[PDB]
Amino acid sequence: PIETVPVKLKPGMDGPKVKQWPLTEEKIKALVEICTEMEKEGKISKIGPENPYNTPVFAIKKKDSTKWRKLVDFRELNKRTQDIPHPAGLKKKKSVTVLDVGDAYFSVPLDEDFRKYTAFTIPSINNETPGIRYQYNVLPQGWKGSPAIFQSSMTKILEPFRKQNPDIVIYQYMDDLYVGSDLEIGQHRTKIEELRQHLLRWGLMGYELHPDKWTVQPIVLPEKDSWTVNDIQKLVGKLNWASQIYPGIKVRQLSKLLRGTKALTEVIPLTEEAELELAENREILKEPVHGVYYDPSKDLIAEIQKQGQGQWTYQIYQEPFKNLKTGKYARMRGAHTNDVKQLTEAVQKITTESIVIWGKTPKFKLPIQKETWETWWTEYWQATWIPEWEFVNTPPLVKLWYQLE
Amino acid sequence: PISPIETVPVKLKPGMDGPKVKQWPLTEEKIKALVEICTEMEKEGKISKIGPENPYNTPVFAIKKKDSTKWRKLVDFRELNKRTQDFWEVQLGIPHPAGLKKKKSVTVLDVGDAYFSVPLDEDFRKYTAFTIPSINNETPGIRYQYNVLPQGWKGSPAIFQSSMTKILEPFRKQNPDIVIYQYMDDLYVGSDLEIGQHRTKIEELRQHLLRWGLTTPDKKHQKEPPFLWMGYELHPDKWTVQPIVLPEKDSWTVNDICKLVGKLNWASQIYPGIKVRQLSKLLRGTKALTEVIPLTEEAELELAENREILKEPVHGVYYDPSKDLIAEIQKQGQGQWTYQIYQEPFKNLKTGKYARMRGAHTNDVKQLTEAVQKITTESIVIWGKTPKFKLPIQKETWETWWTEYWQATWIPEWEFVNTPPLVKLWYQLEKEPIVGAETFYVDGAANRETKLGKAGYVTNRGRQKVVTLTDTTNQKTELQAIYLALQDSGLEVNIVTDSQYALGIIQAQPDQSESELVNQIIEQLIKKEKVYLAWVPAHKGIGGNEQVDKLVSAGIRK
DNA sequence: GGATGGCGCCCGAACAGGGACTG
DNA sequence: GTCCCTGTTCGGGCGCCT
Ligand SMILES: [Mg+2]
Repeated sequence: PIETVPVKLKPGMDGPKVKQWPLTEEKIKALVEICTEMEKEGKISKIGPENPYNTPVFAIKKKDSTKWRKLVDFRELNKRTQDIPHPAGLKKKKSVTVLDVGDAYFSVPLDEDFRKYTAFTIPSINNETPGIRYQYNVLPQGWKGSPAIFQSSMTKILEPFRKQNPDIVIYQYMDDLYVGSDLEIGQHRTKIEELRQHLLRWGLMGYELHPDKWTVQPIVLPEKDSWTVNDIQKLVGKLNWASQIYPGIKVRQLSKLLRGTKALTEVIPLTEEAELELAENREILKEPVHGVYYDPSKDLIAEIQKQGQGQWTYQIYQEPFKNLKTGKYARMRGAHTNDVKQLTEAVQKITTESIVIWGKTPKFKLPIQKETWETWWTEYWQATWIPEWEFVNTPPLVKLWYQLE
Repeated sequence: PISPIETVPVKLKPGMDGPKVKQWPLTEEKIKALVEICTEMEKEGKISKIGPENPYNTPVFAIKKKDSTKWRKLVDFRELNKRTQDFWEVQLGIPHPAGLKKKKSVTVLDVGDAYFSVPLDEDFRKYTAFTIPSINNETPGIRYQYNVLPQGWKGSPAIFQSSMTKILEPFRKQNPDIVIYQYMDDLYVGSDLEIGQHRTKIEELRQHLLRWGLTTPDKKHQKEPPFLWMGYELHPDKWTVQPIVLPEKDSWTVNDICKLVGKLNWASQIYPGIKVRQLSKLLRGTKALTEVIPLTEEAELELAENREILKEPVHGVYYDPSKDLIAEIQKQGQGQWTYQIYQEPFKNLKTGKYARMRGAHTNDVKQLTEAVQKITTESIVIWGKTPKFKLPIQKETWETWWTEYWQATWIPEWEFVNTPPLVKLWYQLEKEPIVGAETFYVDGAANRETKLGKAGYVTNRGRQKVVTLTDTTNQKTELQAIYLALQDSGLEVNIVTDSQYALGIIQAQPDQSESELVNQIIEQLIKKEKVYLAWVPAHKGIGGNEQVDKLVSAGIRK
């Protein structure tokens, strides 16, 4: 029907060759049911082993619904795919709803010479059957080029709704449409349903955001009426590290209290110049980090520190000690706490903020073993995008720097 | 015959050309067996005679089959494989009998002449050229080319397995409740039908495959239990592995140990208690397969207790999805673990072991978490779900570990079982400084050029000590200083170090390490009643980190 | 003796990432 | 920049199944 648009790879980059990881039974049954309905409608086609490219695939079951959503880990293909202002007002609306408009990508076909790179393999339980491979015929969901090729047709659809509602910011990223407004709770949902009906006239979610409540977690210092040598030693080391971020932090008068070879439990009375030095340092940590400018041509790095008791701290930056945001993320403090389940929820909220504030996914440094993460992270995922990550063994020093009392 | 299925388009790598290798001499016995195969395949259209218009050639050779009577025609396509395109293998794993569900009727039949019944891409057949001699001076050598899949080509396994799935697709779509386990040309067929109605469905499968040029000879058509399938024996209600015969030399070499460990790993799937740590330790640093190595005393002891396990009867059962999956892990020493998966008590589905030594420093709780993950991933492949665990670790011991451990670690639904040796933490670092304990300020320093260093400490009670080191690093001196503080302190001690490298190792609470120095530190930490470890930034003048830094830097720095 | 593919195990080798160090 | 230490991935051998 509609003419195709040629899309090629980057210079000197072959297609993706990532092996499929084991899927559970209920996920394979859902993918088989989805792929058959996608094949009946010409969206995918069977291919053989002469296609040397492959991309993993799985499925997620949204909260309260008997419907599964096919997810293709296309971020290795996006890195190899050949390469609109970001709305600054989205992070200031009272409420923001995220719509899954990934179905709209099936109306546009895909470049014939590019289809071989979008291959995936459906495994079988207990290896009853060799892997059944497919490839895409239309714009795949979760691919970098899908919203770009569809950008022309997307603006045609949303234009009358954008004009009728000028106080509503609608930003698109991957298969998601972020809609924010200042309307009251109720009229906002009524306006979201207006868009859903307007989007169903052409062809063919969760949960509810509030960027007004996104606060930062600044570096805080302990407040005591009785200080020991250990308390001052831990404080001096924390300020010495914090001075890398805030150059105004000084530690001269606090260090002279520790002259000699003292016991850790010896109580040290704070002098006036030392007590004043601790007061000036608290005000410096309140000031924002000076000289930090968002570079779109570099990755967003996101570190996460497990603080225990359901507390999780994170920092977004591009250069060392040049943080763009330092926040925290707390959940339930029960006894049946799932660390992995809480960590995946953290990386989804952190990624969601990056897509809202800067319109890009961050690269996560995860404090978890590689084998532990890949075994259980797909069971708790709920987003249509997937950020890139690496695994690290953090020092327990950074854990104490962004700590909380 | 030949399958009327469409071929798979194959190309060479860009800029490459077909192979040109001359045939090596062959045994008279192999020449007489290769001609009868080729004269018959030439009639069936599976190979075609070529002339001087084909400049390519590739050697051939023949080996005996598992049937041990007939001959198998192989081709040394090592050169063509290097120049052929890349494939994506469709065989994602090996089926296991523990994942089979109980069926009312079972059939195991194979396809005859599997590869040679699947056509090869016409544009690629010229590269598969080979030459076969004969009785010299009485008839020269004939040159054929492959019209079907050759045995020795890189793409033959993937193309056959893919074409086999396309052929079985209409039968599976029509008979969705007939389970067909498909490994190469072997076909395990199960059904919930009466034996009379099941054998009818089998002929429908044989007629469907015959329609696609795949014959199922009666010689490989098993109809009664036990069924020989994938190296097992399938009885109506239980399965077992085919007999495993361990080698029994007296001058064990590397190649002999490599196949003894390989058979023990294969045996551990149903034989519980297999341990291969000491045997695998011998193979370190070797160079050749013929390199002889004498067994150690622990290796003789480990091999003996393994031989006793195999002289015992054992079997597995079949999977019942209406019940739970239960995995029970048992600990062995030196970082070895064994597990047993079952649904009913003492009716194992399968067993296994885990002994992968990860990390330079670790403890039992880390290794137990790693075994839980390997079993969970392995269970998702065989059964598609996660099992419930029975671990030999206290609830409090786990709650303590993931409380202090800075990394996210989680174990699925489990319960504690009292099967010693239990998994425990051999020591706990204090969270606050110890009152009444001597405060040690430790530090180490080393010179990069001369490899000389010094490790020592100063205490708040006036004591100080300095130890000189040779052939050391800056990290080792920091560890040597912490070991020196533990040696000369009481049962309760506070240590202050400036090395976040050494602090990070000790906080993880290891009980075993590749480093003997770290092992000596671990032994000291177990004997202590209370230990508190603080950290201060080095070269910042903090005391008494300054007094010890000036002491160890004297003579090796600045 | 002389082939290929899958999966498993174990090992040593070649990387990458972070921290500390010389003057 | 270099040296050190630790991590993961890769391919070698063996085991098992045209
Ligand atoms: Mg030091």
